[PDB]
Amino acid sequence: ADIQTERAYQKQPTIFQNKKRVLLGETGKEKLPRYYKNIGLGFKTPKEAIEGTYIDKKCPFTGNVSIRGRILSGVVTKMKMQRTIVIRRDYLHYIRKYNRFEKRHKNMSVHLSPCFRDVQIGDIVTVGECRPLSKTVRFNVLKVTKAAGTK
Amino acid sequence: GISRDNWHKRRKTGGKRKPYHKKRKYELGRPAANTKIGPRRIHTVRVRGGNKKYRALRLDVGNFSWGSECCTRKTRIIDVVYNASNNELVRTKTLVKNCIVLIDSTPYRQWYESHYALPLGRKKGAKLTPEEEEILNKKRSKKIQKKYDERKKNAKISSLLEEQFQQGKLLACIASRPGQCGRADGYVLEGKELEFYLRKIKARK
Amino acid sequence: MKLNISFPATGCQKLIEVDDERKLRTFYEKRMATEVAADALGEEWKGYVV
Amino acid sequence: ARGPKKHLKRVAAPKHWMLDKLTGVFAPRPSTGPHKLRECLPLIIFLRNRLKYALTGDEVKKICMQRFIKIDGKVRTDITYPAGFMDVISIDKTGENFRLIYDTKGRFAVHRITPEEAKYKLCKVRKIFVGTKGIPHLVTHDARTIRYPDPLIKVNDTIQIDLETGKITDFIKFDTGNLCMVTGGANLGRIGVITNRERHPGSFDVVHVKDANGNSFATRLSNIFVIGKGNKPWISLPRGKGIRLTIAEERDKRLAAKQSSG
RNA sequence: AAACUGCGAAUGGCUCAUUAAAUCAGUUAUGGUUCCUUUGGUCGCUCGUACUUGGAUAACUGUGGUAAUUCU
RNA sequence: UGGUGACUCUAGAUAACCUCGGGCCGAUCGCACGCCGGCGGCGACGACCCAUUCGAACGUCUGCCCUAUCAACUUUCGAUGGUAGUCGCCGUGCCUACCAUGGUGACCACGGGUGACGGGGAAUCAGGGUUCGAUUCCGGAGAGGGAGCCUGAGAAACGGCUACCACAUCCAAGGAAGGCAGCAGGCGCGCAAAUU
RNA sequence: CGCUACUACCGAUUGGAUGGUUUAGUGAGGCCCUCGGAUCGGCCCCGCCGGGGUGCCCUGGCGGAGCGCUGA
Repeated sequence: ADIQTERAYQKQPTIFQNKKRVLLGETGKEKLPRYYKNIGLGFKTPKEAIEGTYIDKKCPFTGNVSIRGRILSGVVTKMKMQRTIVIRRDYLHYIRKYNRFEKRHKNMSVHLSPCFRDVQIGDIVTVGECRPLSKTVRFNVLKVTKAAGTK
Repeated sequence: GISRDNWHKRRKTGGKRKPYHKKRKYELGRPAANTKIGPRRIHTVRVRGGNKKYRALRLDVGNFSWGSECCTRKTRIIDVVYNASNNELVRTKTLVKNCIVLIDSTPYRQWYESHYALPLGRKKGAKLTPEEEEILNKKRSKKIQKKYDERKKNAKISSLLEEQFQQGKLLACIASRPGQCGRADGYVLEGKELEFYLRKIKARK
Repeated sequence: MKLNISFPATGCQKLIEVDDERKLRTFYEKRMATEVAADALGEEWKGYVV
Repeated sequence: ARGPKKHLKRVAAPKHWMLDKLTGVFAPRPSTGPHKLRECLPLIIFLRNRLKYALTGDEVKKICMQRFIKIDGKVRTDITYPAGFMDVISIDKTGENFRLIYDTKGRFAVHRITPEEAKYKLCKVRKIFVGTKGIPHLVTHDARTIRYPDPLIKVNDTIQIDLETGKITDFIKFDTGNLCMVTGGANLGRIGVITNRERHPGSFDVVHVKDANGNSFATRLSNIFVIGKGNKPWISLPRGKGIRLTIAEERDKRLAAKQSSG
């Protein structure tokens, strides 16, 4: 679509799109191979990442983000930011005096690559730790599992 | 003498943070190198670890690459025409990374003429200046002539680049950071990137 | 005003008390490293420049 | 703190140095060197606390500055020089060679070796990388860099270094069935055959090891040091062969030894 | 002796005022960085007065200033 | 060429750049002595670079006292995210310019108080707990209060410097010099703590 | 209710002394930037005694009175 929405040109820094090609040797568009990498830890590169046109330098698959550290999960709580969502991690904290637990939660802002189209509120996301991407963001969505009630 | 700490900022919740220590030297920042276009002037900066940064205050010349032809040349930088960050940087003609500049096309024109034996950016009314029709034509044997003829099949240059060569100055993007390395290196704009930046420049002016 | 006067050719120094303003206004308003004719300091100083 | 620290408190010193608590406030801070601060034995602790060749640090300095102490074939005059695992200490004046080898309690034993064994040392290769126009390089736990290693040598293998020349003369691969010692953790100083390596991508691999008496333990891969091909070590082992007796068997052995005297 | 050069003086010692996810603890990461020293490697890998080049400045000698300084 | 779970890694090739505030490629010192102009042994010191060690720095996850007579807070005085840059040793609203309108909160946000440095630990304790931890180990912070730096690998250093604020020393009145929360010691404070 | 003692509270006694917080203005000092250029030094000119180079004044010792360059 309209990839060039910013004031600066948007492109994958590792893909050279200005190679000289003669006109008569054209099959489809002239030349635009798409850069992507397979992240480790058994995660599958989304098909939209391989055959997409979006430009996201913070994408785990087509961007400049290396996933290393903790692999966590959460439920999507808010999706009101650009390429960023807020997930909620619920857990039980043990108070030893009463030998009991209490519900606590942490809100975590994670980068959502546009390769995960159709991500709802309430479905599980597996996020991986990366370098600080902004003031509060340090995790990238690596997998999206749909909610149980989602048809 | 500015700072670069993250603890003077509000927390994610928006609450105020209390500084538990005074500014540290490793959190320091330095004034921006507003790299102008002019006769070369670079001030070496002593940085953490004892290393050196090259704070370019003035640069009139850079190293720019024609990617399709793989022709890298040293070239005078003429003007700053577009800045995606701040339009003011164009008004002050500041060299920063990713700023769009006008570079002299003469070195790439010379390489093209000496490589393809084809004129480029040359007005049809003129009949070449003295002492350069030789490098264009020369006295070559059958082997050299057939080599240049084989090169001629891939010598077509896109119309946008051709028009720029007629005007004598090419559009380029600065890809190095002049305030950190003292250099304004970059690449000539081509293809859809050139189309986008021409559209942006003409929309701005 | 005292004068610490040196002769580098022989490396010899001497401090002389010159308490006459007439002998000293030749040096007033003159900045450092400027040669000035020290004629006023006396007959023996005629032809010297310091 | 600003800049690096230069002191070591006696109580913050590694416990395997077996330093007491009333001798002083400070422990000899190991100098920077081939081995880490907590995985080394400084020369002063070896020459004073283990060998009793000196009574004070002044006498350790007096010995070292006569150039009587060689570590890995080179004379060292730094009394806090960090000597670590597999390092060979040669005192030619007294004609004795030692190899710094862990005890089953995790301590560097005073293990005397023959002068023929003192010619070489085992080194666990920490990394392999290509640099300098295609030249392969190898880095060991001893922190020595070797150019042009054998193409079969990989990370976690063990090489044999001839101390006179410092080049690889043999190597054991990291394979199941090879003898290995443990150089860190709870099982430090134990010797056994590698049984299996469970791999955890993005985390720490765990290696299972079986003693010569049939006891099975496990460590992280970073704590495994291959000693010999098969179950035959390439170095001499201390009096305890890497078999960690339980406290009951230690008590029984001590009582049997005591009752055999008198 | 002095003085120039080098290195250290960023360690240690003291105290607990500040400081409420801040510090800190355990756990990980730096594939997002710097690193004196130590140790090992590399150091004729560059096709373009040498049987050793230049000017200073201390210490030292001598002349001094200020009431006063580890001033000069 | 090798490597990683994973590089936009490592190595290679090409076109060039290559900072006057210009980077490496030794104009150095000792000892022992030699060998039919030459060839040398053992060291000391120094310089890139790459590892290593010692770290430092910055992030991850979880955990902290009392208080609602604190229920909403933050919002370009950057608040949350995006794009480009600047600066920085580097990741990053760290800062800037455009753009979006976000982000946190009764699972207690924000505010306030703390005769609050945190921890290892201490006292007491049937089991459970309660209170304490300035204090010799580890981490942090500070050097009268703030602020700003120079040198250096490393300091926003205070037995370094510069300035202001408070206090204060000598003076020939022009100027000069300060920082014991180092070890002793003094005054003050106090119920309360040692040798110049 | 009357006394006596003690304790909080209300409050313009338009009460006296320190602690902080902040609009407006001013702002030391450091650092950066753009200039500046007191001085100092090199190559040709009233430095012109001297060299393995003889009527080669051309130096490796002295304002070489130089809108002549040049570096600090």
